[PDB]
Amino acid sequence: NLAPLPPHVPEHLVFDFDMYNPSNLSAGVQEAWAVLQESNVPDLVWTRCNGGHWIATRGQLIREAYEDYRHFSSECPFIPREAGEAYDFIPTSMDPPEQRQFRALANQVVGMPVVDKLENRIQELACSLIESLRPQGQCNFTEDYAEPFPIRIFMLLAGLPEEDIPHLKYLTDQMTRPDGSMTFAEAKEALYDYLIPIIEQRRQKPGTDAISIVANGQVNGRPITSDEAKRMCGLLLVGGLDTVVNFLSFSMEFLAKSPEHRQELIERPERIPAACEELLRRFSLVADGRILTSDYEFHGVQLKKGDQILLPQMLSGLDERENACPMHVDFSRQKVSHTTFGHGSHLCLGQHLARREIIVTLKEWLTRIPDFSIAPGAQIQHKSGIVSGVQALPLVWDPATTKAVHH
Ligand code: HEM
Ligand SMILES: CN1CCC[C@H]1c1cccnc1
Repeated sequence: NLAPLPPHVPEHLVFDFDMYNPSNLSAGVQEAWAVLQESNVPDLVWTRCNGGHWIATRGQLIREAYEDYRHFSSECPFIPREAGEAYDFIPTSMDPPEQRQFRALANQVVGMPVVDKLENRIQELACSLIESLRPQGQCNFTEDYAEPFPIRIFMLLAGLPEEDIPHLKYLTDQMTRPDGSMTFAEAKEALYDYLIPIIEQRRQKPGTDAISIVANGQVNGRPITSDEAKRMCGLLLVGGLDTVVNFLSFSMEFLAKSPEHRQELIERPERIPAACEELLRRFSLVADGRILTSDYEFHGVQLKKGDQILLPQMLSGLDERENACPMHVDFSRQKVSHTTFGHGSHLCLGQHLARREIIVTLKEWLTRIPDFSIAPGAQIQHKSGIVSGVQALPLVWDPATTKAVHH
């Protein structure tokens, strides 16, 4: 339930929002979070849920905090406190200047140069999976394409066997949307338990895979340690198994419900890149934060050292003060403003990979299965957390309105 209100918190700023189970969940997860942006709600509130923490509700506040790493540290970035304290991935748990040197190494394994070179494999996997579903006239998108498409692409890049997916997928999910069976510390340790032996073997006999590159990597001229490699690989694992996987579902759910918007992409293919950005704004899904390094007055609100503050990446683009008709999806929107990949020194390094996976999915799906919809009488349930997602997305279509395209 609720944590007792801290001495310095003003009662008029209390809004008991629960990030792991928002009250307006059934209306759609983004909609649930948007309640924090209704006219009467202040720019900075305090919730007594999940141990108690502040919550910036507007893009201006969210962008500011992420830029100011001196007052807002990434050292304890998760809600609840025990999870944030136990979180030590690299570079996500570091603040500049220390974290800077580690980004370059991560770029070597997931940056644009590597992505460009994966294009053919990404398109090939997308086409086989899709053509595999096309004649069926149905599927549950989360298990049939959303999880397998991005996860296998990553498992390949990392040199990790596909049979290890169910175990790793379960562990990463306990870190973002815990079902209660595991604490954040335990899931993290089980992940390190999986990676440790592998990093040791990759340093003994290195291959060309992502993990061999990081384990035998160098940061600012010095060699990376075994502990630092483990901390970087864990972050990469969560990225391949719990980011794009959830995003693809929100996107396909929307496309399933808007024969209009998909028709726009079928008729005008060149706007798919632009559509991707708009969908990334409308269906933003990440929400982590920072911890106060000292007593600080921020926009008239007294914050005390150690207070945690959620800065939902998903909220910036949904803010009416950033985009005029927020809940409306407009592919032709002139200034698609958002912070879906973060803001400040920690801007997502996997975004280039993310965009190619989204863009290839939209093009290869619409090209083969242009007509489709939500299964008869099904009500789509969303799930909330550090990374929001979709519980199940069953789709249906008439096979006769599809077409097999050779890749
Ligand atoms: C739709 C997909 C994705 C979204 C929305 C997303 C979002 C984010 C966000 C919000 C951050 C910064 C968090 C913070 O400031 O604390 C971030 C960091 C990061 N992301 Fe992603 N990401 C996505 C996909 C991926 C993928 C696929 C990979 C890699 C396989 C990846 C690798 C990274 C890395 C390395 C960082 C750390 C950067 C740093 O801390 O300096 N991400 N991502
Ligand atoms: C799931 N995480 C929570 C905060 C950042 C996010 C993440 C992890 C790995 C790659 N990109 C984003």
